[PDB]
Amino acid sequence: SDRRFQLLAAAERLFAERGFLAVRLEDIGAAAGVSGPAIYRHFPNKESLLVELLVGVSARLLAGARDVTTRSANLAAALDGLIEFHLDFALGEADLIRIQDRDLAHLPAVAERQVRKAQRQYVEVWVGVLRELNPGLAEADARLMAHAVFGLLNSTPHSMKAADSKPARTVRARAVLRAMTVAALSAADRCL
Amino acid sequence: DRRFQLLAAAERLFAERGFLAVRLEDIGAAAGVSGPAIYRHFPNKESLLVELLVGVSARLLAGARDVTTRSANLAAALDGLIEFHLDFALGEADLIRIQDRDLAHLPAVAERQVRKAQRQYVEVWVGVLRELNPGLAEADARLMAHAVFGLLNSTPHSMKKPARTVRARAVLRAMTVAALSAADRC
Repeated sequence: SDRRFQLLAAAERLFAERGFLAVRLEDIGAAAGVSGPAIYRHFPNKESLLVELLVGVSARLLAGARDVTTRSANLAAALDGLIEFHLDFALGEADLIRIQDRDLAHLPAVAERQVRKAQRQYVEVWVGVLRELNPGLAEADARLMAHAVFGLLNSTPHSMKAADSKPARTVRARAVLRAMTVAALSAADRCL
Repeated sequence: DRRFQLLAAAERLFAERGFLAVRLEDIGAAAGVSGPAIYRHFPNKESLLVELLVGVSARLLAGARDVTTRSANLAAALDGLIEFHLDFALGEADLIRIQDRDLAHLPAVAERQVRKAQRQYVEVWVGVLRELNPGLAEADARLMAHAVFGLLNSTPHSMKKPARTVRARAVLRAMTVAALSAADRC
């Protein structure tokens, strides 16, 4: 059964810690508790794991952002939902942030284009909601604000190690990052 | 001066294509230096990456120290550190991309030097934030500093014009100052 899930979770942890190039498929097997030849029943190579991890996360973030905006009762609730969604992602998946930043170039060209397309469309969901909320907002300003918020929230791999896996650390980090994000978007809004 | 032309080409190409995909001859080509002439200046790609990253990490730390040296009080020191990092993020998007993506491609000795200078840069910010707010835990001050670097270092994604620079400076400064005030009151 979900030996497939155990291999993906090990690949995610090891790619984040050591980087894609330094990690061997059998290291992923080892960490998952899958014997060397058993690994190749699930994945042919390292590249196939990286493709699944990054094509996966980028498509799911885009789908999640669309779901948030679809289910939102008004535009203010849509922006609040997008902030809460990205916050949960940054605190819960710091490993996938680190990998998608540092190892995008190791994807096959087709997978790289898929990931960059899903990233661009995720940004467009935020830009669309920001401009609808602030009819004065230029495209270029909305893009600057959205990228600034992703930069703020996606800092979690630098700030959050094994240490802050305590639930009290997670909720404190979440509250501080949410307050920073909401204040940053308010200041941008009153400056344009 | 050919040494600077090779470094500037290496910076542009490493940012665009990533360290591994770039050849020394490509750097030579872009700089307008013939193949064998390159090796009078740099023995390999690695030596260019070392100079780029040892350089930027030492200059950021020295600039942060200069800001805290010249400041009459801690409020002025934080304002100065924000202005300094903003100038860096708007002027040096290529070095941000490289330092993020390609640190692991340094020789071990250079990697330790760059990670030490990065850690000491973060410690200048953390030191100022904790002196300003003695109630701030180490972990919270580190979270706030990395959040500000993430906000400011978003410039490669948002900035392909002088008019773009002026506008981005005003918006990113307002976002950063408001973010650090909200963190403090939380």
